[PDB]
Amino acid sequence: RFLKVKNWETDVVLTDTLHLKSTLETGCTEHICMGSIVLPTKDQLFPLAKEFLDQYYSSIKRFGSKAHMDRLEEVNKEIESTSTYQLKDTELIYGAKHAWRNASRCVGRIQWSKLQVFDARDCTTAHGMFNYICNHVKYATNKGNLRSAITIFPQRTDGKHDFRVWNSQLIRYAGYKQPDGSTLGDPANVQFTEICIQQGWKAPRGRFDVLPLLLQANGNDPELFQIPPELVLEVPIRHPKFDWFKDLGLKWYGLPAVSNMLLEIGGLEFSACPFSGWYMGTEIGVRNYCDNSRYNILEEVAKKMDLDMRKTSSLWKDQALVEINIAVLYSFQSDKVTIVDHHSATESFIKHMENEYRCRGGCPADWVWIVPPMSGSITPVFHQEMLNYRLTPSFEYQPDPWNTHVW
Amino acid sequence: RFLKVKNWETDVVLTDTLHLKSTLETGCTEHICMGSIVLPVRTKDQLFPLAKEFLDQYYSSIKRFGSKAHMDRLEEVNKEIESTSTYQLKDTELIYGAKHAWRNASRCVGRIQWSKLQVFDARDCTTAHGMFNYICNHVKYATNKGNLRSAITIFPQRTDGKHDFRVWNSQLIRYAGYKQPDGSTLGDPANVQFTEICIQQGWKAPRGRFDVLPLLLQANGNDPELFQIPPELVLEVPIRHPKFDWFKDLGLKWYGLPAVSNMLLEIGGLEFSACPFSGWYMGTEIGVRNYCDNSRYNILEEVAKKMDLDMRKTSSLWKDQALVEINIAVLYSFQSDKVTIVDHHSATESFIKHMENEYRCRGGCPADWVWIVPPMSGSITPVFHQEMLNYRLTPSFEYQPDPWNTHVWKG
Ligand code: HEM
Ligand code: HEM
Ligand SMILES: Cc1cc(N)nc(CCc2cncc(CCc3cc(C)cc(N)n3)c2)c1
Ligand SMILES: Cc1cc(N)nc(CCc2cncc(CCc3cc(C)cc(N)n3)c2)c1
Ligand SMILES: C[C@H](O)[C@H](O)[C@H]1CNc2nc(N)[nH]c(=O)c2N1
Ligand SMILES: C[C@H](O)[C@H](O)[C@H]1CNc2nc(N)[nH]c(=O)c2N1
Ligand SMILES: [Cl-]
Ligand SMILES: [Cl-]
Ligand SMILES: [Cl-]
Ligand SMILES: [Cl-]
Ligand SMILES: [Zn+2]
Ligand SMILES: [Zn+2]
Ligand SMILES: [Zn+2]
Repeated sequence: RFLKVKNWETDVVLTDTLHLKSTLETGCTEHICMGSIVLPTKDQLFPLAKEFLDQYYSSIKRFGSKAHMDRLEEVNKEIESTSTYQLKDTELIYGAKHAWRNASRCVGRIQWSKLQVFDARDCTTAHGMFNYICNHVKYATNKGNLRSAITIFPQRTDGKHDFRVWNSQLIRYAGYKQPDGSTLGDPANVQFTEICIQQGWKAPRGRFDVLPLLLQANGNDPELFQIPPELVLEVPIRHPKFDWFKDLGLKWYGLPAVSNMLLEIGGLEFSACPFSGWYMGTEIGVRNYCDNSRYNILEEVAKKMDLDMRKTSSLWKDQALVEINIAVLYSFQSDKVTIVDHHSATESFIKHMENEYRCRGGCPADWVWIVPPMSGSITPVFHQEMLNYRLTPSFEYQPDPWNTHVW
Repeated sequence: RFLKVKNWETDVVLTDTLHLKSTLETGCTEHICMGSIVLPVRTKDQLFPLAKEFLDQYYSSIKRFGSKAHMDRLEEVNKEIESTSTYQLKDTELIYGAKHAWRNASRCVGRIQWSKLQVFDARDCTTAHGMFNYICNHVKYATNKGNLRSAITIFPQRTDGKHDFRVWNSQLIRYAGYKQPDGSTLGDPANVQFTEICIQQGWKAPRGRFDVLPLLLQANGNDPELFQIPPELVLEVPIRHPKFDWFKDLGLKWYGLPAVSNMLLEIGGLEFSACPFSGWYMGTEIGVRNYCDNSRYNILEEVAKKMDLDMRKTSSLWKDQALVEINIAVLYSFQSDKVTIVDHHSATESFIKHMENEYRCRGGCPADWVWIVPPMSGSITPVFHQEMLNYRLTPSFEYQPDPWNTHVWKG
């Protein structure tokens, strides 16, 4: 009921009490751990609202106050009357900051309280959404000195008037199946690209084509918009010692902006809530560039490097991996675009985790996602026991809208 | 019920039914996942059910379920339990049991090899001197002059818990660690406490960087005794690098035989508290963990210094660069000396093949992703993108506390 986590490198032991406030299910049982699985009415709404408002009023040290009770009654009356309720601006900002605070898969949470929240609950059309998103993109990008932000569109009502950004991220590259059988561009985005084409997008059919936004307002059919090219900060990739590296023709965008998740605050559901921070280098250099099902460049790089690729035990893959990741960081740094390396990011997270244990009684964390996808054990998170559990407010997975939507 | 796992690189989806045979608990609940927590005297009543479950599994495996021999064996074991409170495994059941504990070991990436285990039955052993002899034979057999062979030696099972056989070493072969008065450590910091015990017990420590520890062996609940493994039986590999000539002057070496000696083997409810087992190394165990952990030999700085990497900022990835070179050195040195070793790409590729085979033929393969994914270059191995289900099957290997914490000293 009170739980210990140990760091096996430093022998430091921390006590988690926060997990007692956990709410949703993990997918694990006493018989089986699903720790590595990626995806494991009025009546229910009021308890959800109360749980949230209690934590809000507690955070501003006015728990059990008249303003606390009065707000609880107000929301209760509004739910009884309208079947939903509206968050105060202050509650919206608090909720969004805490959904990030509670994101157990995010290594970057030391930043959680600095989030800029853009209230877009007055948005009514896909054109309005496009405007709000361009403004987010420009604010967050900030000419390369990136600032974390979320833009929050109107909440779900009857679930047939949902706001959705159909893209997985605000900025991502198109993927295309070739007559060859190969894939051009990013294979992760093949399905989305075809939907864009079928909705009328004129595709350049290149390796790095920024996708258009496909925006859905008020449950209407989604519309296409091109983000002003000048708002999309991109970085050409070069290496500080290998001059041939630039000839691979690689680039990536500076702004990681997740746009397919659902923000739940106080039982209310924000189905369009694009949010952004800045990259950890491995996300580009390890995942985006080296996953077999992504740009899959390891072979080409190793070849240019003149490595012995006859045997796995020469560690040619591992050598090329490091060099690709060196180049990502170098390129971002030279262009003054915010980026963090995995050593720095994980050190920061351990510091954050100790803060959270000390001031909050715990910090839900998913080791499988927190440990970087390269050089795991030489980062301080590897030896850190973590407890994974679900707190609200939260960011949740949601199905792709093209399965859900009826045209 | 059917449970699905997906591979996110290939989209291949497997279905697990084996989890239905799971019994022991995980540490997890619907409210908390303890997937990254390292650690999350029986009655007759509890014992016969464990026995029956085991023997039903054994007899099914040999295509003799419900046969006269199956029923006769159940009857024989039942009667043995009622009159003696325990029972003895037949040699065939022991072999099967030990093989299955390995097959069921969810943290083991090397399980493709599970059916090839050499089982040494040491259940006739009575003294620490007897244990020493058995352990030397195991070492010599498993080493096989570098052509390593997997093996387990099984000492008498627990009776009342007052007469346990224990190997006090964590591994049969490991290097001493010495805490200096200035707070630094000589040799391996993982073994400081056990080294101190050995010394207190009368070991004359050479006090160098790579001193093979003596065996500390407890037979039949008696106080443990010290023995030195004959040095000619301890195969070691000097570490050098194929291109960097100065790497040898770091003075590094490692032993070839990884042999876990502190775990408990449970078969059919019986508890084998001394069951040392060995295979061969995956290179990253030495190159990543043993050499580069900050609380182990911690060599990353010295190596990167010698490579003249820019060490003023972590974002040059100097640590990652030195890490790869060290791991290249380990594999190169082992291969050059013809001592069995497996790289993490080969080992993980083999594991995924093993795993898919297990799903097909067995209905599943319990696996602990946290341990299976190698400690460097995680996502460029095929296990990273593989969903896994972790659950506990018996026969099994289990953690047991270090014996100096529990031992009642005779004097
Ligand atoms: C400011 C710098 C940030 C850094 C360096 C960072 C880092 C990361 C990384 C490395 C991941 C896992 C990457 C992957 O596996 O795809 C992740 C996941 C995540 N982060 Fe962050 N993050 C940052 C900001 C944010 C912000 C601003 C939010 C929300 C306001 C957020 C919420 C999340 C969520 C919900 C996940 C899991 C997403 C999923 O399941 O797909 N993070 N973060
Ligand atoms: C034959 C070659 C083998 C290879 C390459 C191999 C590989 C490994 C590795 C890399 C680990 C994780 C250990 C760590 O990182 O400290 C491990 C764990 C383990 N293996 Fe193996 N293994 C092999 C053979 C065996 C054998 C013969 C057995 C028993 C008969 C065994 C049973 C186990 C168990 C029980 C664990 C978990 C240990 C713990 O929790 O401390 N393995 N294996
Ligand atoms: C099936 C599935 C489930 C799930 N929960 N998430 C995903 C998307 C995983 C994913 C892939 N690439 C990128 C991201 C974003 C990671 C990310 C997000 C932010 C805000 C900052 C930052 N530095 N990095 C997330 C897929
Ligand atoms: C606290 C704790 C718990 C636990 N379950 N295991 C340990 C020890 C883990 C451990 C540490 N170093 C080494 C090993 C050996 C793993 C190993 C075993 C075998 C047989 C072959 C092979 N290649 N590798 C295991 C510690
Ligand atoms: C806290 C964390 O679970 C712990 O450090 C684990 C992680 N994965 C591991 N994996 C292996 N193979 N060996 C280990 O010792 C560990 N340590
Ligand atoms: C199957 C496995 O859980 C899956 O590949 C996960 C592993 N860890 C990850 N960790 C991060 N940060 N991002 C990911 O996409 C994944 N994928
Ligand atoms: Cl990845
Ligand atoms: Cl991935
Ligand atoms: Cl390690
Ligand atoms: Cl470790
Ligand atoms: Zn779990
Ligand atoms: Zn990946
Ligand atoms: Zn380690």
